[PDB]
Amino acid sequence: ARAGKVKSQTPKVEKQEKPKQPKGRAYKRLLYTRRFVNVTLTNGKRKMNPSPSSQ
Amino acid sequence: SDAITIRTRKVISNPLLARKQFVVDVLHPNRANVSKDELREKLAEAYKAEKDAVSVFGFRTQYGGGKSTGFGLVYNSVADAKKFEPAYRLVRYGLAEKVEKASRQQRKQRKNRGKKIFGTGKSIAKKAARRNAD
Amino acid sequence: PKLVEGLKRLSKSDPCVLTYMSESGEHIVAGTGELHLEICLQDLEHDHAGVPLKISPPVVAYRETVESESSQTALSKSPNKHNRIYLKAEPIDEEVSLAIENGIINPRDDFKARARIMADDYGWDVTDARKIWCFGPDGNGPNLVIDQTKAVQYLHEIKDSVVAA
Amino acid sequence: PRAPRTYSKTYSTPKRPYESARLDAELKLAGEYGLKNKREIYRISFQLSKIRRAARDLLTRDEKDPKRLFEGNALIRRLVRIGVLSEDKKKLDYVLALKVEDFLERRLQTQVYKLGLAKSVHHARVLISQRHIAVGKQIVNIPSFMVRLESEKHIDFARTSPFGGARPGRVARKRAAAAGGE
Amino acid sequence: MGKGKPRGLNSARKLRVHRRNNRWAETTYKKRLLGTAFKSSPFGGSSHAKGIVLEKIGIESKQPNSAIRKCVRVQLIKNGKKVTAFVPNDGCLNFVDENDEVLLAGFGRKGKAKGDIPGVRFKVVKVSGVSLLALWKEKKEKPRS
RNA sequence: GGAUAGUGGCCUACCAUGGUUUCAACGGGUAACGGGGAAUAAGGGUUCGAUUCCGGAGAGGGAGCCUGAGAAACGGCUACCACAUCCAAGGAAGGCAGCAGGCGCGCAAAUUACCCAAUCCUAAUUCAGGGAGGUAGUGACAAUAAAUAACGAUACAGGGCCCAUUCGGGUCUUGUAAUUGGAAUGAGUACAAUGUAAAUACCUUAACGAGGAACAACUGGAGGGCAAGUCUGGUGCCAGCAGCCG
Ligand SMILES: *CC[C@@H](C(N)=O)[N+](C)(C)C
Ligand SMILES: [Mg+2]
Ligand SMILES: [Mg+2]
Ligand SMILES: [Mg+2]
Ligand SMILES: [Mg+2]
Ligand SMILES: [Mg+2]
Ligand SMILES: [Mg+2]
Ligand SMILES: [Mg+2]
Ligand SMILES: [Mg+2]
Ligand SMILES: [Mg+2]
Ligand SMILES: [Mg+2]
Ligand SMILES: [Mg+2]
Ligand SMILES: [Mg+2]
Ligand SMILES: [Mg+2]
Ligand SMILES: [Mg+2]
Ligand SMILES: [Mg+2]
Ligand SMILES: [Mg+2]
Ligand SMILES: [Mg+2]
Ligand SMILES: [Mg+2]
Ligand SMILES: [Mg+2]
Ligand SMILES: [Mg+2]
Ligand SMILES: [Mg+2]
Repeated sequence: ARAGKVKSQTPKVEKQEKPKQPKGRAYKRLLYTRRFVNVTLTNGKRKMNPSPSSQ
Repeated sequence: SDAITIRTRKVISNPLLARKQFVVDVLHPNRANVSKDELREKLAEAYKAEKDAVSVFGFRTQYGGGKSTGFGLVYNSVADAKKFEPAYRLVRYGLAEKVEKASRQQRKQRKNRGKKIFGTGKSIAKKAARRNAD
Repeated sequence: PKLVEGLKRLSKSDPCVLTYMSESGEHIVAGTGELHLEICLQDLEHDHAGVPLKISPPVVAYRETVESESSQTALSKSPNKHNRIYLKAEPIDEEVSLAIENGIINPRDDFKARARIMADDYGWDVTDARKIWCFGPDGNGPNLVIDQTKAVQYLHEIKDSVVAA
Repeated sequence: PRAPRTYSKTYSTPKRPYESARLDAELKLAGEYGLKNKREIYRISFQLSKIRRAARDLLTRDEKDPKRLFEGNALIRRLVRIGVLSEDKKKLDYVLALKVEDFLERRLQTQVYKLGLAKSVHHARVLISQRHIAVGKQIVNIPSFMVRLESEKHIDFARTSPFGGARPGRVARKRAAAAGGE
Repeated sequence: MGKGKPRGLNSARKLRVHRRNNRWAETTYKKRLLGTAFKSSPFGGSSHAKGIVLEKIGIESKQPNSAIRKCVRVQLIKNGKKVTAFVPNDGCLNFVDENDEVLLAGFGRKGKAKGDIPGVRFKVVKVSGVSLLALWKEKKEKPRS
């Protein structure tokens, strides 16, 4: 088509039943801990969204 | 248990209004709310006023129950309390009666329908009865 | 704009009137008899629209067809240098078109399953039935394009700009 | 037409949005002192910056002459009562260096945590919002209340509600009825 | 050097007349002082403009990129002027349809072309009282025909 | 001199030829009512001010006037234009830029609600009235304050480690599990009394009111500018995104 072809032509994957990420302060409590408290592993430099280790 | 610990701040005695006007600081230790009929009993015994002459308003408790800060008047007499106080306060207590009257817009419609005519309405009614044949 | 909004303001006045749009891009006003519609179009030009209505009676339509399969023989050339294309035309039976109208056969249907229905039930070569892309014009409607032939390397890019053309 | 009740967009955003180290540094603050928003931080930063702005506009003039001396002192008086500024430092030029971290540690948020009661910080914010905690004999459910240093000692659990021990915690009325049934 | 401009304690006028009459080469100030916004600029110097979709156009874009952009010639209601509005997102001129009231917006650039769409200065927002993004994402549905 | 309450080229007679101007007269424009102020915010500034106060104007236009201390009034009148009502065709009545409402315009803006109890105002006036004014409704214009769980235990992992013949107790502290368990909470309803002109709502509570299915956070973004995907399926110069780069 020549009018929104891609929007139709994709297989719609359905919203998975994944648990509620908490709102307000408890959300901050994650982000505080997922940077400052827990401290992620670093080979050279820090990284906030990792990759599965591959090319 | 609670005891409705009433207090009576800022007693400004007033011969011009024939009353002691004041704030009513009040308490609820474990009770919730004081209520007004219960207050005027407690103001009657305290000031030797009787429920009739006591008139209290405002209040609105602080927060966490705790406290309530009224605005209690105690008149010199019941007849004195009747002729000074605005009518709505006399309705609250059950002293005076609620004034049964027509709606505001109906009063204005009745004002203007009355403004539209001139003189007495007996003249226009007799003319209206004569127009039934016409 | 003053018409359109008035036209909507008429359609709600009278229970009958339907103010739809023709498929050739023309406003239309329905009217139970013909008196009624002269009343509506008197009321619409005043009152509702408040604008002089330039009137005509319809458009309407029409669809062409292809009737007889020529199997022959016109060939392309676009501009120079270029390639070429080719030609033929059918028509496919009205049983097929009816399904494309109805929405039993779709543009967003399974390539293999739709093609097996086409070949068995409706008279087709199953390979050619897979090799159709479009149901023009554009997403829906009973016009088709099919890819026969073998060989030629980079057909897949132009195949889509054939479909689009 | 009584009068326009004035207000302020009090608490005001920084002049870039994505200074990475600020985005972390603000998280650090909202994690340490348990703040639901960036707002809660900027609130303090501005509220503070207003003071700073005075201090600068007083220190421009000679301390010895009047306003400098009076408004400055009153500005200090205000801070020492609110308890941000130390009793070591009452010298106006020290007000200039007050910082956001010192302001937050003075809130009712924190002075719950610093007096025990809660354990684990956030719990206080939850206790405060959940109508326990009375600074005077008066409940406070604003976490960001600013404690008066003088009143710090008076922070206790409320006369009403649990923890003070008037009524235990609203699943007792379930299980006292359930245990009575058995 | 004296540095061009006068420096007298009583100059002022030869500053204040000079800065009136240089400003005029500041394109911000010129549009404000001459009402190009009002006298031109299809929208009447206004955020937006409702305008009836006269036709769904496909506009072949400028170079580097290559795509037909799927736009709409409009007829702005108030002025009676005709403009060309872009229609954002996959298809969605499908959602626009034909002879609809279409609310427009500036594209962003204070007039001017947004990127590669040559001669289109506007985005559709509301088609006959919705919002294209609400249609495109399908959180909201169109009010039938 | 005339007029005006009065000063005056305010008007009239007769006389003189002045008056302003590149220190912008005059003219034009203004999507100009002036000021207070507003936003921005080192300093200097720019832009905005229809809009809660103070002036000024206007009551469809433009005139003219009655009464009156005060009107060139328009919730007074006379007229003409412009617009329109009501008719028994002879003639009548009009002026929301008060409030509410509707059309129209437009990107663009509320209920023909309840009240004088406040605030004040007016009169022959304690006693009447007041869409001035207040009271709600609608209200993501703005602005202020902040819920979207918390504490356990058991069950599987991280951290300190009495000692590291290999273990490991785990004596001490943290994170994960549709485990599970006790303890609250206004979001709501509702006698009451508050509140209130009467009500609502707020603050206060008799009585009920949480267990993941509930009593559910969206918006935008995820190459750079600029915070953060080389995840899984499609897509395949298209369709699209993209302020700019792309
Ligand atoms: C771009 C040149 C041209 C040619 N090779 O002749 N075309 C292939 C026809 C486009
Ligand atoms: Mg309580
Ligand atoms: Mg080229
Ligand atoms: Mg004279
Ligand atoms: Mg003007
Ligand atoms: Mg101005
Ligand atoms: Mg003004
Ligand atoms: Mg204007
Ligand atoms: Mg005024
Ligand atoms: Mg008008
Ligand atoms: Mg007049
Ligand atoms: Mg008037
Ligand atoms: Mg009027
Ligand atoms: Mg009006
Ligand atoms: Mg609005
Ligand atoms: Mg009003
Ligand atoms: Mg509302
Ligand atoms: Mg609540
Ligand atoms: Mg998202
Ligand atoms: Mg993405
Ligand atoms: Mg980055
Ligand atoms: Mg995007």
